[PDB]
Amino acid sequence: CHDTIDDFRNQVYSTLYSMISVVGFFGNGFVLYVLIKTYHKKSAFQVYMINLAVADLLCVCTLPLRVVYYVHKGIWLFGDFLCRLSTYALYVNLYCSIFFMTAMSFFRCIAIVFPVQNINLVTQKKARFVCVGIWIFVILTSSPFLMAKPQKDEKNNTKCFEPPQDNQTKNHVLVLHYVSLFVGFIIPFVIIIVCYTMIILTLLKKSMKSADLEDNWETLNDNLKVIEVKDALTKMRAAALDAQKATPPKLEDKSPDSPEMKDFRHGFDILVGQIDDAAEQLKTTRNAYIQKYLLSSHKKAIGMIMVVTAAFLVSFMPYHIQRTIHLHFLHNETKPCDSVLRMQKSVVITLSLAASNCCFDPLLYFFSG
Ligand SMILES: COc1cc(C(=O)NS(=O)(=O)c2ccccc2C)ccc1Cc1cn(C)c2ccc(NC(=O)OC3CCCC3)cc12
Ligand SMILES: CCCCCCCC/C=C\CCCCCCCC(=O)O
Ligand SMILES: CCCCCCCC/C=C\CCCCCCCC(=O)O
Ligand code: NA
Repeated sequence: CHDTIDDFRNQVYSTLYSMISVVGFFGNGFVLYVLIKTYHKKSAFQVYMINLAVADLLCVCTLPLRVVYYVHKGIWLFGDFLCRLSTYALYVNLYCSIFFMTAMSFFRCIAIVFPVQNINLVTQKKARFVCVGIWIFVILTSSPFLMAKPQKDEKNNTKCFEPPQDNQTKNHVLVLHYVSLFVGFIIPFVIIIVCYTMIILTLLKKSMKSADLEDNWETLNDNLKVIEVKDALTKMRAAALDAQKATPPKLEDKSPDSPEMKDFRHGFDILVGQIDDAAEQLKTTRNAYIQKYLLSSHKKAIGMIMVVTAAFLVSFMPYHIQRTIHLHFLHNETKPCDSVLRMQKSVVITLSLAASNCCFDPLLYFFSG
């Protein structure tokens, strides 16, 4: 037994931070470029996207300093201020990203679940105020990391990013860990679980209703081919009334009494009259009063669900489980080297995974933008 982790720590950190810095800087730099140079009006999603991009760039610009530290066999050479600023920067990026993803999911939920006054309840103006609130809250609550005591080794060398290794146990660090775990990870994660449950159930209801509208449109076209005659008519009439009751995907957000909805409902009314009269005359109505009405908002919601869920399971969750395990391990009487090694290797991996959160945000823009 010895400090066998020291070479592993410096090898894995140098590789992963170097990779996260390059992928993170170019990915979010590109996303920021594309969003800044926008001509069409900014969405609530775009407000959250710009803020995620900035929170990611703020942190990727500090990661090259972490790289220089581990390349130097754990010797800090930039002073106290830059050590406290590099530590603070990671926690600010991590908790800002958790809050922006939560706020984005919450907004998209109210948009999907409640399309009546959705465009007035979940506005770009509202997104801007929430983000400011998120920045102030995170910047203030994370400040103790800026006013922490400097770390020095046996040989009086300046250290940075040191974990409570062994017997460095404190009860109020454990109380701060729990408030942070609940407010900063468990409450945001529960809101996402609930919101995503509501979106998925809503998406099934709308997907099944659009299959019936696709089924009535299929029967109208099929019985038209059955003519080229009393049986085909009795079948098209029951379906044309059924299709009239259904709402098309194109006019899903608009009101039921809207003049856009009235036109589609009247189109089936003119077609029902032509059906009772009876083939090339009713084929004209289905190509002028109903062809236009018979969804992307559904694809952007699925894209968001997949990237954000992965970001929570892969990046945010292992760090928060490991921090709970680690802090309690310090309070335990017995500490063998075979357990202290596997604990320290996990700190290296779960922190690298937490820092890799900036790599998920360009993917959120491709799949949900
Ligand atoms: C980020 O808070 C920690 C981080 C660590 C930590 O990560 N330590 S580690 O060695 O690097 C590591 C890495 C990977 C796995 C395991 C470990 C131990 C340990 C304890 C803590 C808890 C903690 C100790 N004080 C003195 C604090 C002061 C203020 C805050 N406010 C905070 O959080 O507010 C955010 C949530 C709401 C908004 C922002 C927390 C703390
Ligand atoms: C700021 C108030 C917000 C309240 C939400 C936070 C929820 C925290 C609730 C329970 C966590 C239990 C805290 C007990 C401390 C255990 C650490 C110890 O002393 O060993
Ligand atoms: C609606 C989204 C669908 C995805 C499912 C998300 C829910 C997953 C939540 C928690 C998974 C927790 C698993 C943690 C295992 C590690 C525990 C351990 O062995 O110590
Ligand atoms: Na992020």
